[PDB]
Amino acid sequence: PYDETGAQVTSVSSTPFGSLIDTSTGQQILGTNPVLTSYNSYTTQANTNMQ
Amino acid sequence: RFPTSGYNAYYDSVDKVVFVVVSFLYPYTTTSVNIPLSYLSKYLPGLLTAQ
Repeated sequence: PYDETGAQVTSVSSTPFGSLIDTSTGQQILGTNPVLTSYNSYTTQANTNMQ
Repeated sequence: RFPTSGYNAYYDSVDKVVFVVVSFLYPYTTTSVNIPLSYLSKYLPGLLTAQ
């Protein structure tokens, strides 16, 4: 599979969730946004707060 | 007026404004000083996302 700069890379580099840019703000998402911590603790988070 | 040679000019693409810093009061009046990004980010949050 191709990558940026037209180079074929043998391994995939994941795009970090925290590096995504908000559409309604124009800025990268924070490190303390609730969904990020929810993803980082999904087991306990969904077990406790049922969200 | 700002000079056309030796001047400083900056542009923020998130706050999408052209800004320039000028030193007036003591001590820095005629001597250039370095303005940290984190403290200038207080008056312009966009500098935190896009340099």
